[PDB]
Amino acid sequence: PQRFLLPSVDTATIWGVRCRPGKEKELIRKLLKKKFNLDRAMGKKKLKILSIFQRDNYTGRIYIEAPKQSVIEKFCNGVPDIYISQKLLIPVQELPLLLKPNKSDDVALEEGSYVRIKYKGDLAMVDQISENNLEVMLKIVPQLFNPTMALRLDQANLYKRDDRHFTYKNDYIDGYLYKSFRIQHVFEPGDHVTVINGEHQGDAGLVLMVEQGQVTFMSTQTSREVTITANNLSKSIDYALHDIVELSAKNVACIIQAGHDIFKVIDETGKVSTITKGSILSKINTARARVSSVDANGNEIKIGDTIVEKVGSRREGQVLYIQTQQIFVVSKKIVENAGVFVVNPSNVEAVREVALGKTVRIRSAGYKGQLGIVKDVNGDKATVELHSKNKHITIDKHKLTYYNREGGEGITYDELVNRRGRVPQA
Amino acid sequence: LPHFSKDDYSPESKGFVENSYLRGLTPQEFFFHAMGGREGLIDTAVKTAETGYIQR
Amino acid sequence: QQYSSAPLRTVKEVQFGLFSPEEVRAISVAKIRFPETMDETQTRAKIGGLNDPRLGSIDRNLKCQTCQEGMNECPGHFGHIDLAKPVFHVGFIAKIKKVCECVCMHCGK
Amino acid sequence: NQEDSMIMNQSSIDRGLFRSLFFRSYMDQEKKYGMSITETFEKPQRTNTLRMKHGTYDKLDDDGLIAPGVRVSGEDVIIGKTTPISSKRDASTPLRSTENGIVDQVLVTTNQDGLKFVKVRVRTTKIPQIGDKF
Amino acid sequence: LRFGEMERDCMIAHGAASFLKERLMEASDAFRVHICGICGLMTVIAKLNHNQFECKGCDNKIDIYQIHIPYAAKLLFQELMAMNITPRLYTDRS
Amino acid sequence: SFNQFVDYTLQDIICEDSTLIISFGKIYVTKPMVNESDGVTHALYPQEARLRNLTYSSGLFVDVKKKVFIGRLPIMLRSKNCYLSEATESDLYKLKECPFDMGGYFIINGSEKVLIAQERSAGNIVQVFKKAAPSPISHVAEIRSALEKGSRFISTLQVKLYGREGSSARTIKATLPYIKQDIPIVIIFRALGIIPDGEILEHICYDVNDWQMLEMLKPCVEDGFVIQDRETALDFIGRRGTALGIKKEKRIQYAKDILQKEFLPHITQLEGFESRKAFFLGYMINRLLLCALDRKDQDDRDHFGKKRLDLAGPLLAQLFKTLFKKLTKDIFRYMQRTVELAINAKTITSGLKYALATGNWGEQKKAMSSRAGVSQVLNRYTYSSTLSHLRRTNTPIGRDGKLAKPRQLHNTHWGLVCPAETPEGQACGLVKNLSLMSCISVGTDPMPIITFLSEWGMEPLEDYVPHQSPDATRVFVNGVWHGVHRNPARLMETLRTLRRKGDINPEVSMIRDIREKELKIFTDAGRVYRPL
Amino acid sequence: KYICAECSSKLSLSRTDAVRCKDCGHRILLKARTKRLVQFEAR
Amino acid sequence: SERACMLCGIVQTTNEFNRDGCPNCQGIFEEAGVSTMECTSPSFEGLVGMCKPTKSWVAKWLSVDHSIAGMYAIKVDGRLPAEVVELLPHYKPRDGSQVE
Amino acid sequence: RCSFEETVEILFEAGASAELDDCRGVSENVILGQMAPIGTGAFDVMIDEESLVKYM
Amino acid sequence: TKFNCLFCNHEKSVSCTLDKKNSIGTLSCKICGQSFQTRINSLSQPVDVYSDWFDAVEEVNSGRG
Amino acid sequence: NTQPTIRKDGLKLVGSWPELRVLSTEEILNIFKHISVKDFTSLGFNEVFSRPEWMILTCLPVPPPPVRPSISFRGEDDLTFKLADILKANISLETLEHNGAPHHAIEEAESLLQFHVATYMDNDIAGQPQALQKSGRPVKSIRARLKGKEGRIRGNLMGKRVDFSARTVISGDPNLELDQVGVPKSIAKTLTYPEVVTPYNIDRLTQLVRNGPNEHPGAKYVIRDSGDRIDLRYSKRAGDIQLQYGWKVERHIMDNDPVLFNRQPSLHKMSMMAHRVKVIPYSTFRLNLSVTSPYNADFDGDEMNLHVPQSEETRAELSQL
Amino acid sequence: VGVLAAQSIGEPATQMKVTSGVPRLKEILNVAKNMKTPSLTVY
Ligand SMILES: [Mg+2]
Ligand SMILES: [Zn+2]
Ligand SMILES: [Zn+2]
Ligand SMILES: [Zn+2]
Ligand SMILES: [Zn+2]
Ligand SMILES: [Zn+2]
Repeated sequence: PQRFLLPSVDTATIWGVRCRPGKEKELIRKLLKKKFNLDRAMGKKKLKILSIFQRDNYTGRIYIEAPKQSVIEKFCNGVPDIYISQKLLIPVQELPLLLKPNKSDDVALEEGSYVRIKYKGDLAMVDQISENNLEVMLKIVPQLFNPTMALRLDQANLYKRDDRHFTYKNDYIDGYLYKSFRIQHVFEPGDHVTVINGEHQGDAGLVLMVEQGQVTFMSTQTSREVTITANNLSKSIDYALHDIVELSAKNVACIIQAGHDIFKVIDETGKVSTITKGSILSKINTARARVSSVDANGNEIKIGDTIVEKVGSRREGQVLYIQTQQIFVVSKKIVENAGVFVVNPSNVEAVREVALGKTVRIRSAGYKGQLGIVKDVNGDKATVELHSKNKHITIDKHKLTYYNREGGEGITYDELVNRRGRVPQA
Repeated sequence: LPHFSKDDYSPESKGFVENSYLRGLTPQEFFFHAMGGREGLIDTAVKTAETGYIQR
Repeated sequence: QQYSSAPLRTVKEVQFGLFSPEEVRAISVAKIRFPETMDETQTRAKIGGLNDPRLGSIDRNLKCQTCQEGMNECPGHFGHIDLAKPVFHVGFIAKIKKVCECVCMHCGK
Repeated sequence: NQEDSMIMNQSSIDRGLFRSLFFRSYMDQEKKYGMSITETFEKPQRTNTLRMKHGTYDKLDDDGLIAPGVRVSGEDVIIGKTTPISSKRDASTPLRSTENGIVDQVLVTTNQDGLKFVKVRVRTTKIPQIGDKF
Repeated sequence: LRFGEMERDCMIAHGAASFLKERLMEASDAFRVHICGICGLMTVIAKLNHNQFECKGCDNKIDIYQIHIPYAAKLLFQELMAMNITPRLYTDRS
Repeated sequence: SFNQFVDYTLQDIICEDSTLIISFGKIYVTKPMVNESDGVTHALYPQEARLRNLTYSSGLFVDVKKKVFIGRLPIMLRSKNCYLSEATESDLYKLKECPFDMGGYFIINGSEKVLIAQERSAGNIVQVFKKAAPSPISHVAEIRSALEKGSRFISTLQVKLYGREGSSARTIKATLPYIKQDIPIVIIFRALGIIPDGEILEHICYDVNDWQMLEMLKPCVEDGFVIQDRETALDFIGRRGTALGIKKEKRIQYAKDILQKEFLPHITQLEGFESRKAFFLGYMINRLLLCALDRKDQDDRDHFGKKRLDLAGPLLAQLFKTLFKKLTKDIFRYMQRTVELAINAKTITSGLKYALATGNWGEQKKAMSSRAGVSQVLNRYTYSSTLSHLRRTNTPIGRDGKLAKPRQLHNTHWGLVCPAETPEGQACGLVKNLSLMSCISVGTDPMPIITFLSEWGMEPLEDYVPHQSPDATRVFVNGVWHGVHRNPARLMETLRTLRRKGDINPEVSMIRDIREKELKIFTDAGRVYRPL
Repeated sequence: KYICAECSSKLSLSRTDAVRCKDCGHRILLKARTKRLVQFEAR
Repeated sequence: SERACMLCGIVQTTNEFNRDGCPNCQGIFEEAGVSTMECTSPSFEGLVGMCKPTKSWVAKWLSVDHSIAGMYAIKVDGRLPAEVVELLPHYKPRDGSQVE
Repeated sequence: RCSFEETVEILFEAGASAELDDCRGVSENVILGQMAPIGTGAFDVMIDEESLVKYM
Repeated sequence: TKFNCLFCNHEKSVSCTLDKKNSIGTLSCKICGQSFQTRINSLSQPVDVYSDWFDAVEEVNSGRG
Repeated sequence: NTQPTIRKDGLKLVGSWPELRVLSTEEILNIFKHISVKDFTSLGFNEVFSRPEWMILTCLPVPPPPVRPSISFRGEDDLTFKLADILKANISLETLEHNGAPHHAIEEAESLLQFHVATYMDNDIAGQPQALQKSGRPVKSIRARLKGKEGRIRGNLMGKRVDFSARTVISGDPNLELDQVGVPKSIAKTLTYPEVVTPYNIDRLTQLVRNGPNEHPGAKYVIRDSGDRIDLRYSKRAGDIQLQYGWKVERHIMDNDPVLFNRQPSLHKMSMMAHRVKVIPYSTFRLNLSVTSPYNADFDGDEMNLHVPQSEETRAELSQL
Repeated sequence: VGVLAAQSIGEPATQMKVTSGVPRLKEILNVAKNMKTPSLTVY
């Protein structure tokens, strides 16, 4: 039947007219109403307009099927948001594809398929599709539904239909929610190769054997042969590093080679071992770690301090983390183990203010007896802003008397240090 | 000015001021001096920008 | 800011030649195909799209995958767009017109 | 007093000559970003709060607004506002860094939509100095 | 404060090149960028922690030089690259 | 200005668009009030609005028939719709209002905004200006015709003399509105109805003794001799700007309507008497010829006689008109949808608030040519500063440029603009402050003046017979040549006596020029006047 | 803890409470000066 | 809400369908023993204002040549009831399935 | 020339012509943030290894 | 020299030539080949010739010559 | 083949042979590709670094996040929105091409893509509409970002903001030397010089560190050899820090410290000159009476700028040049 | 030398029948194909 519907010049003649985008539907409705009114009013003399339509994907334009351009110009004259001058003739060969329905981007829904709801952004599984192809049943994660919590909280709205079927606020099965949604709402040996896809993505190596589409390559990172599909390899033309990992409650290691799921780490004992991502309990924050040790000379050493070994190669490097009995030091002059080595602290050498926030009065100065508010203390000196003067002055705290938030008695710097920090009684 | 009849080319009607600041200025002389000052200010405002652009 | 082993020396000349599409593809590590600048829940940047982690670090506390650096010490990277249909350059529109007028419309001579 | 400059008597300056009062008003609102979510005027307690400016929150009372007669300088918070986030992020209005003075008045009312609104006027006494222009 | 063009040319007249360099590279935004010796493009992958230098555009391993320039310079270079204009920074005269 | 606006202009705007295919009888304004959410409406005072940052506006009630709250109009302080106006010193103190405060501003979101007077070129007046030698044109006479009652629109009609001195082509062409191609005045006169060439010359030139004007116009009539029929002239006028139409079919009527409305809309809007347009065009051509011959001095734009200072009154009237038109369109669309009330009041209130907030004086925020700066935050550094700001005037000319002539204050500023008070810098010469004894005309109905002139002995312009009337003084009211009078002295004396006695509003300005023998009467608002 | 602009009467209201004066409909609800000691100098 | 028929593509408000149903397919729906709502869908793409279905090539392309002038949908999502399909051997879904 | 009023047009022209810049101008060095060949920066300062020994 | 035509209903297919020396306006279409001639004046324009041609066509169609 | 008279109207040019038609972009690209080395070499296009085909952009580089900072009031900049719109247009065009190409809407989509690309590279196009951002402001393009005063060329390269500097009013002072300029104590404390620790002045630097940032004759930071900066006010153990050779301390400017003084209208060369700092207990700069003439100073609220050198080279150059 | 010359030529202009002053300097610096007040002197 469609073979006989091919458009022809003498049968099909559609002109495209530019219009303000987005107003396609409203403009089409208005034009149709105007055509009906003209037909009802004029009578026998009717404008030769066969159809007026538009395409959603083609915004800013409408299409009118008329035998002559003048008819379209007269019909569209005086219609706002339509540029009659900006019009073009649609060639016959282009007419079919213009009316061809657009291929919906939604893939054919199948039972068990995974989709995204347009629970916005939550993965869903297609369980059943209605016979009318208008609604689809989707299984989603509500966290999994907990019957115990529902019973404890809102037992009034909770019902049990089966051993694994619960209804809450009008259907949960196996801890997942089933809900109905509208469809519209849903190589040669020795060649250098690199993994672009797969579990070993990012790995690089040298091919050794190829057979039945499977390429085996020796990888420098692992120093072992790995066989991967050819399509997943690309021929290349020839936790992060230094992070601290708590292997166990008493084991701390430093990473020397940070991979995707495989990490090479040197432990406090200096042994270097390869482990998986799951073997790491958590990452220790060096900046937030308040750990300090004592060197041979007795000078305190903290994270980041540069130290030099007294014995051995006298390696110089910055301390990354401090262990109870060992210290990890990274050196830029050493390439072995990424420049990270574990050394004993004894074998290396390095290269709460009560006044704050309380009103005070000065005793021995040029501003004695003047109320002031303490801002900060730099050590042995307290910075105070005067109430009557827009200036901050540094004065020794010992010669200042503290007062209560609201009046109260004056106390020197001998009770707060001795007695528990508390404002006096008004 | 409206205080002068048509075809009055006398100095007092042509912007001339015959009184120093010490004695004072008549309203016509004051208006003429104000016009001169406005002209000077506008000239300075335009010329400073022109000179800056030329220097650039 | 950070120790670098590259030799230090000031620039002495700067060529201003055009940037070839082939060079764009070669240097463009990542690809942009998702108009959305952020993924679902507005937590992670869209993969292979605008503000992709490969190009740079959208926010602090996250290190760019390409360079393992955050806001600082991260120059940035560019992405290549297919652009199947060629587009005239506004700056070179006059140059394009002059070249077309200077060469044959069929033999390109 | 060269170049049209002037010399002013220090004794007169400190005795009540050309002294000035400067009033600066800061306004704060609990504009709602999303229904059922609104700002709260309360003194931050550092619990479940990520953003905390250098402004001293001790001056803030239980209501979260400094009463008249409270010394404020630098970045001291004048109005204590926290916006819940879904626990909350501090949104206080710190005092102007380059200006300081004594808070003069504080008033609380309701906006056209009924949201809580606060207006704090701070008064400062400025005395003539060498750099001041007359 | 802003270091205006008039002040810039006045200092140029004074001949204090060192002062201008310090003002526009030390007292202002300062950045260090890596450029290859063949392609001369800032798009160079340089892992300082791993000390690994490689540029995807050109098949080179160790041809990278570091240059100290203001952040505005690299921003302008990137903007020009967006316009298909590539400032090829070279450390030698041809 | 604000009082007269709220009293008359609001009602006039309502009545102009009252008809719809529905009808609005009257508009009522109540005292300021605040409609707080989850509360009861109550009287609102300026102090309360400032403290609570509320909008000091009064609701508008309009009756609709086959009252509806259409929005809130901001109320200026010390107006006739504010409590403080009907309050004594003790009452003002009880309301926490300073007696010295002069009001004259709008309280929007607590902020006090004052609208600066905007200077514009006076309409309904012909201004003749020379052209630069490179341009072929020699002299151009332009008139900015616009309705003085309602439906205001700009009609800039320009007539240009092509050819410089010695060009041997002394032709005059008038740029009819919506007609890009300039047409000779002869064709326009033929279309109007003055077909005979002698009649056209008599209308153009009053005194036949002056042969220089006839000699200069000879090329004009020579080139216009081709047209001799009204229909041909209308067709030729309609030739340009074709929109897929038939000149002989429903286009002659279109051209006739354009000539009736577009050509000199201010003088009239009816086809009963179209000779007034011909007489006005003849007067314009006579002025242009006099300027070209150098017997008449070139017009100056700086003169305040040709300039009008629109205050908050006209600006608020335009903003209203626009918002009311938008609301009428919206309600019409709603009625069309309801094939088988619901007035969005916010459309007007929010629009006015935006206009008085950011200063963008435009129909909508989307427009980038709103000419920001109309509304400015009132300066209260000192009382004198506030007084100066309240009485400040602004010029629409851009603050940029290096043309000193407009910046300089003309001699006409005597007694109207302070010679000394003016900002220093880019704004110098553009922002002006009026003198102490300076007032802006609020406008009045000219119809009583026209009726009095007609009854007193002013001959109709239709009966004007210049050839048999060598001496006659033209009477102009709001730039309309109503007619001529034979005894100008007696009429002028009677008008002055009536104005002094108080029968006629003193704001009207009457000027008699013996040299030109012309009488001009001005009643439009925005005119600066002083007492003497 | 609070006073009325017109009534000038103490309210001592707490959180989650109306900010409108109980005696009158005015709701300026000014606050009294802090009880903390304050000192000023003539300098 | 506006729904487009899955058989003829006519677009109308749900109230019209509930009151009068489809003006062009009421008889077919009654014969099939199904309600109008089940034979109409709310999801549609594109709007076509047909004025002369008999003399319009677009109507022939959309198989609405015999239908009356009005609003129609180029593409309508969903499937008609099996009874309707059985009564229409030459039925062609408007969802684009048979437009390969 | 880019630093002048014409900013992007000159860049487009250079890109079309692939112009080469020797960076001997003041603007080039200023943009690059390097000591321009101006006065102090015109020359360079080196070290004499033979005079150092005798000066020590 | 580009204007619409009525016989072939083709836009910009009409060209008008004005010989002021002979005062003749000739309108010709490049598609249907229709040619028309009229009297013109020094102030004539192609729009005038088009209007005259349209009026002549209307008169011929009406049969009121 | 004859050469048509190519016109320049809109984004897409039109050529006339006469019949006017829009020249296909693909045809122009093919013609550019067919150009031999000698042709465009003579035209002026360097083959090594340029080609006529390269002018027709077939790929638009995506600026990295630094080129498009996020406001995060996230609050992506207008350039990001323009890039997203361009990507959406390209995706729609690709879908239309893969879902049947009517060739009518294809032209409209291509024109829209060209307009979006042109606006992104140049928002302001003469004789063409300007793209409007979602908000009430025109979309900002790279060409607009490089236009003049506000442009990076003249806004961030020719003239850029300075860290170490101060600006304030100037007052006359007959009791100051010609080359000596008064400096407020507060400005002196805020402004600092990174003096390197040396044995010659080790004791003085240690005393300054002990004084602390609050005391004017002191310092606020002590840069270690590793380069990390430690704040003195935040650290309560400032007095326990022992200075070592090779370190740098940000010491407050002292007397006889050269610093440049300038006024914003630097009309002539002598508008920016070095002066010796003299700390005074007032909030106004003080300079010699004579130096007003070269600066054109008037003391009527005139504000001037002081720049403190931050290196030995800069200090020597300012003192000598 | 160039910058010193530019400053020395610009400073007098800022300090400051036949056109003279800033307009004359601007005309001289520009090509000035058209002369506002052209003049010629013959001895
Ligand atoms: Mg001064
Ligand atoms: Zn990165
Ligand atoms: Zn060829
Ligand atoms: Zn490279
Ligand atoms: Zn009360
Ligand atoms: Zn034809």
